Amino acid sequence: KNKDAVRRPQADPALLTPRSPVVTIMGHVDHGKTTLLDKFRKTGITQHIGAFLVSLPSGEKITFLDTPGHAAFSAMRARGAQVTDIVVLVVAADDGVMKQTVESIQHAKDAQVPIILAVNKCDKAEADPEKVKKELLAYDVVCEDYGGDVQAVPVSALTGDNLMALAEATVALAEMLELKADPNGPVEGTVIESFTDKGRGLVTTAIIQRGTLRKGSVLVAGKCWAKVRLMFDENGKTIDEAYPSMPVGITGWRDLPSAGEEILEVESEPRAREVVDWRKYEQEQEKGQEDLKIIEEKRKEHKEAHQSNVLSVIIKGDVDGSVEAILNIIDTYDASHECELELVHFGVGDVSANDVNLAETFDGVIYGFNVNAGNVIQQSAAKKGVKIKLHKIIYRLVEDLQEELSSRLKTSWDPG
Amino acid sequence: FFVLMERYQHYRQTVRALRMEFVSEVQRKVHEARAGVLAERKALKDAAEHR
Amino acid sequence: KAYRGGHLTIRLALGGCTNRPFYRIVAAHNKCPRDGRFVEQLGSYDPLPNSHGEKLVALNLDRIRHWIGCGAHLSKPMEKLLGLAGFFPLHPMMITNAERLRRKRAREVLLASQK
Amino acid sequence: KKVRPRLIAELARRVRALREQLNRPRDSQLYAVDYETLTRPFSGRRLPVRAWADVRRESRLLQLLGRLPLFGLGRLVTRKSWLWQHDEPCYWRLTRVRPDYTAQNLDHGKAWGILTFKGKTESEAREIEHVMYHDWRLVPKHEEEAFTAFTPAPEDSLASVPYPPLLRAMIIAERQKNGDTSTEEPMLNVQRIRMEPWDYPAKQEDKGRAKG
RNA sequence: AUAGGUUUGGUCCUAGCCUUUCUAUUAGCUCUUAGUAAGAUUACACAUGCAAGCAUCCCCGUUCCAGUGAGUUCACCCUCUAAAUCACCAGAUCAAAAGGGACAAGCAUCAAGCACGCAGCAAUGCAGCUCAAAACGCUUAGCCUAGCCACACCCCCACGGGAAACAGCAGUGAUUAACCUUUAGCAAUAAACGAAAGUUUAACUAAGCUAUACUAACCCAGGGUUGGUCAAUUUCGUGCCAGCCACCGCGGUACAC
Ligand SMILES: Nc1nc2c(ncn2[C@@H]2O[C@H](COP(=O)(O)OP(=O)(O)OP(=O)(O)O)[C@@H](O)[C@H]2O)c(=O)[nH]1
Ligand SMILES: [Mg+2]
Ligand SMILES: [Mg+2]
Ligand SMILES: [Mg+2]
Ligand SMILES: [Mg+2]
Ligand SMILES: [Mg+2]
Ligand SMILES: [Mg+2]
Ligand SMILES: [Mg+2]
Ligand SMILES: [Mg+2]
Ligand SMILES: [Mg+2]
Ligand SMILES: [Mg+2]
Repeated sequence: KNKDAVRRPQADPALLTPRSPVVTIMGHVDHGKTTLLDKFRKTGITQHIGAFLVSLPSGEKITFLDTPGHAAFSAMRARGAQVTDIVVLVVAADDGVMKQTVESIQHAKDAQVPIILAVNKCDKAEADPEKVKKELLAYDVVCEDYGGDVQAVPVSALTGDNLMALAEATVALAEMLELKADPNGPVEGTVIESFTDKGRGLVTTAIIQRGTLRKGSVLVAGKCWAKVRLMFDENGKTIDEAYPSMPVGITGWRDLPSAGEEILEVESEPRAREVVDWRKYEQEQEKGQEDLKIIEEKRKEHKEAHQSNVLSVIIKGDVDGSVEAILNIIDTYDASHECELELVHFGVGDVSANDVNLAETFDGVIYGFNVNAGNVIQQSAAKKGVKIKLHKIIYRLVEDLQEELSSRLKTSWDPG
Repeated sequence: FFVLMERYQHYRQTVRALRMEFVSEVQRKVHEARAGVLAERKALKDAAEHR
Repeated sequence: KAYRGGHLTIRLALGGCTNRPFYRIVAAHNKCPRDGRFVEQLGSYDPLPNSHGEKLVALNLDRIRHWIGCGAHLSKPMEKLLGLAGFFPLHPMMITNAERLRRKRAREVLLASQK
Repeated sequence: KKVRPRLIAELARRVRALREQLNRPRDSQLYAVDYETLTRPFSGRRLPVRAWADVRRESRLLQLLGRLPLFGLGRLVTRKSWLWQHDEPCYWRLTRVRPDYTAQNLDHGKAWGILTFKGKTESEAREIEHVMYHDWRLVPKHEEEAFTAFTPAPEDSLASVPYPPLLRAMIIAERQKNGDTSTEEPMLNVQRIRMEPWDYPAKQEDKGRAKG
């Protein structure tokens, strides 16, 4: 019997009510997206997709999703594009249209989200917004300058010039889009990030899309369920409600949902547990079919018959998105012939005795991305010969991983 | 408030009188069981029987 | 557990199950837990009306008197139970609560008559 | 059975005893009041709501006795609460005084006197309680005769009270069982019991003191 | 135990092992309702919120309740006698410190302990005391459950130091096979406070979650097993392979997969 909880059918026109817009600031590394966000909020590498509910001088409220620009966080950029409904791409005319700029453009095309170009660093010399628009013409972003629909705004995030025009354009495009959602009924949303706080347990920063979330609701997402225990803002102050298009951190998660997973409100805890059991059973059936094919191959082989340079790595991250990014970087390994890379265990949270034990068992190395390892863990690692490597930057960690691969050998694997 | 004050005064007086009487009765019972005519008679009878 | 200070008190220890209260009148050290160690069980009290519309109270009057003599205090519910039993005078708060109830019902009746 | 001796326990116990003894706070510190916030700065604990008016508008016993020779020794001192709550003369004789000399104005201390509560004088002198309380007033030398001239009330009080119903029934039944057929009503003597009014001063000698 | 299966070519005896019974924890598969009972694996680390006030000022309480089981013959009996209650005293109740007796498990491949005794007012003198009827020593364990003992982050203690304390309630990270709400009210009982109306209380009460259990219902049953011990197999497929078994054992063209 199918017990899955599915998204409610599209909202009725009468039930629809105006809601705020969701804007993602995409772009390639160090094009001032962070500076623009800081200026808009009135407050050097981005590594987390951050949701902020900003209030404009007009009194409107807009949810900004600041995404990393580094090539590694393609998953983060894709998730931001999918969840958002407007993409305020930021491009530095001095640098010009780049690979990640085109990647963001393609993600916007997939998501079917209106794109607004913001020329950053327009104050600096050699800034050529006209050339930027020309180049975008090839990538199909036809700016209104060259007989198009895309609005291009010259700005200088550092000097805060024309940001008022950018905000006005964003508000106008939002009004044109006419975004609305049902504020009542079971809640629906998407997980923007998930992590483990030593105080608050498993937390998920999500963005509501329908209904209103409140303490005591039962949510289900992926193979996870929760009884909403604490809803908090970016600054942690508790909020009694989370209307559609509101970024909220939700505690009370029994299991840590995967980033980007859909969150749906169900009637009760037993119903949520039934849904989770059904989803786990579905995953089990899929994996069982795969294993059945493999086992049938092996058994045919057996019936007919009857007739080293290896690096084991544990990955520990501060957030599930970070862990996934490191996992993708690892999977981009291609030089298995000269040295093999094996991923013993990946997880979110500070280096734990279990991680140390796995490292000892497999002669592995623990790579902690934005995580700590208490003195007890350090002493145990020294005692057992494990090596812990705590890195705060993705490319620094990747460099260290490459160095270890070469030590095992330089490594032919180029992360790209 | 005044009526309740008076009631409590009288009630506590009566209860203290009762508690005095019960204390006296307890003291008299222990005094008797310890050094009364019956107890001393039993002790003397036991001693004489033993002899 | 060596308790500093304290003093014997004749009080009600709540036994029974949920939604089903029942009390054991126990002369216990005041600092001891409510349902814990007790010097002596001086009676019992079933606050729920039985098949005959009665709240059975049993008071081991002899031992109650002995403990009052030996210097035990009385919790307010126990004092009110004894007052109802007539072993003690009616408690001033029982009397005052009766009068408050009389006045409350009088107000209710007056308003019902007016409306 | 013999346990390893706990030397540090005794050491710390004696050290703490000595520190408490040598650093015991002075009355000037214990009984200091913040009239603006109505808190005792030493402990920082507010005073009960009902006492705010008296604290703001009344003076302490040693506060009055600081403006008298021999600190008012031999004078009669009354209390505002007593004056309000009674009609009979209420006052202490104030035989002895020992002020809090460290006090800036010598308005804290420790007094001894003979109480006259409701016009009944005690047969000895004892310490004054609630000295630190703010409800106090001085009986002027003149008008003292008018204040302290009291006419005793008749002492006709119920000598006996009826027993509680059930106790009376049990007593009568026990008597009849014993054999007596006397019909005299059982009664409960109340003369041995004297109901002191709830505001009669207690023994400041046994009353404890706040620590530091 | 009302016993059963198993040594062997076979019998008898001895003997271990396992089965049958009853609980509890965890796991797989599955599950409708209601009432009640019980509910971290860890003396590892803790975000957050609350958990002690009362009261005409002083005093009193926060030393209680609540918690955990690290440690562990401080619990029980007697002698004496503190503190506390009996409005003051009275002796009565309660119960410390002290003294006497009793007091878990295994290891003797722990057999010697090394001052562990006595007398004297003192000076000092004698050289003694415990032990194969288990001294001394190591390891393990909370116990004798109306409850009791012990601990309160560690240094046995806690002046001092290490350091910044949930073994209070809710909750969390780590850890484990083990995983309850970041509820409501002091209406009831208990405690603190007050002369009292009353105030406070994550004690407690009433709820929340969990087939862990008991009860009751259900007009929607799953789990396990079917060679023997042990209730119960039809046809196929495989063919000493896949696989199954608590013990004996089965599978080489199968009532055991
Ligand atoms: N001159 C100039 N510099 C700017 C302007 N806006 C931003 N910047 C700077 O350009 C850089 C932009 O990089 P960020 O936005 O901080 O980071 P990022 O884009 O995520 O890049 P990575 O985090 O390294 O992937 C920073 O040094 C900004 O301070 C601007 O208008 N003018
Ligand atoms: Mg940036
Ligand atoms: Mg089960
Ligand atoms: Mg233990
Ligand atoms: Mg050996
Ligand atoms: Mg702790
Ligand atoms: Mg300690
Ligand atoms: Mg807790
Ligand atoms: Mg946890
Ligand atoms: Mg369990
Ligand atoms: Mg066959």
